[PDB]
Formats: sequence, structure tokens, C-alpha cells
Amino acid sequence: GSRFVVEKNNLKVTSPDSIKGIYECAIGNFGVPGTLVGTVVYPKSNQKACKSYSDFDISFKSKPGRLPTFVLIDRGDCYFTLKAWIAQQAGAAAILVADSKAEPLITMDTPEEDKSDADYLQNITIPSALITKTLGDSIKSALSGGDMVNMKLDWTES
Amino acid sequence: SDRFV
Repeated sequence: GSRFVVEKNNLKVTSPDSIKGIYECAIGNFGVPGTLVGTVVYPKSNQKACKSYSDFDISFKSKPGRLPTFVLIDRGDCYFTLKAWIAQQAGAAAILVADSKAEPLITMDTPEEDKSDADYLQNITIPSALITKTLGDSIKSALSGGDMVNMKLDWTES
Repeated sequence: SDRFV
């Protein structure tokens, strides 16, 4: 039941022209800070963000004068909250979690964690959004062709 | 529609 009872927000893909437009996303139930413009990156390794990006020597910190980095992450194999923490530790300005199946948007919830891993939940700051498989696939196709994917996030509705 | 993973 209540399969469509999701806190939806609009995002805008501003480039490339082929996929530019407004899309629905679901803001995660954690770490909500406003509008932010950034550029999307899909890493070649560690694509589910379940291990530290430091182990791969991967950083998403943007150089001065460039757009902040929104990292595109695949759903699966670990909690959404851990993905957001790990992307945050790697310097990403936001995380977009692409659903692994084509379905209505879902709300990324916070798990009940062991005492040894409870404190990071309080320390998540970066905006986190779940996007559809269809949009994730569209962004990946654009990036693999060499296009720059820019995006405006809006969490004012949250 | 809430999921942890």
C-alpha cells in the first residue's frame, strides 16, 4: 500500500540539450541542509559507494572555479545513508542514487544501526536524492558520449 | 515506499 506516498521534489537537468528538462526525484530522509547547481560524475569504480573512495584514490572535490560535483551512485549492496556518507567523505557536493529497477520513486530511509556505527547518521550534510532508473540510464548515456551533464537541485520543498 | 537499501 501507499506506494506513491513519497516526498517528491523537482530537479532540472540543464545540459546537454538532449536530456535537458524537469524530472521528479525523492529527497532522502536524512541530511537535508536553497538551490545548488553542479555537474554529474559517474565513477568507473566503486559505483555503489559501499566502500571508501579513498581506497581507490578517488575524489569528487571540484577545482576552484568549477561546478560542484554531484556523484551518480547505483542503488544496492549497502544502506543509502552509508552511500551518502561515503560520497560526502570523498568531497561530493550531492549524491544522486539511481534506482536499480524501473518503479515508482522510493524514500531512502534511515536504518537502525549498531551502536558502533550510529554516530555517522547525525553527520550527513550533503543533499541526497533518489532518481529513477530511466533518468539514471539517460545521464549515463550522455556522460559515456562525452557530454557534460549539469543539474540544478532544489530542496526548498523539503 | 520507504526503503533502507
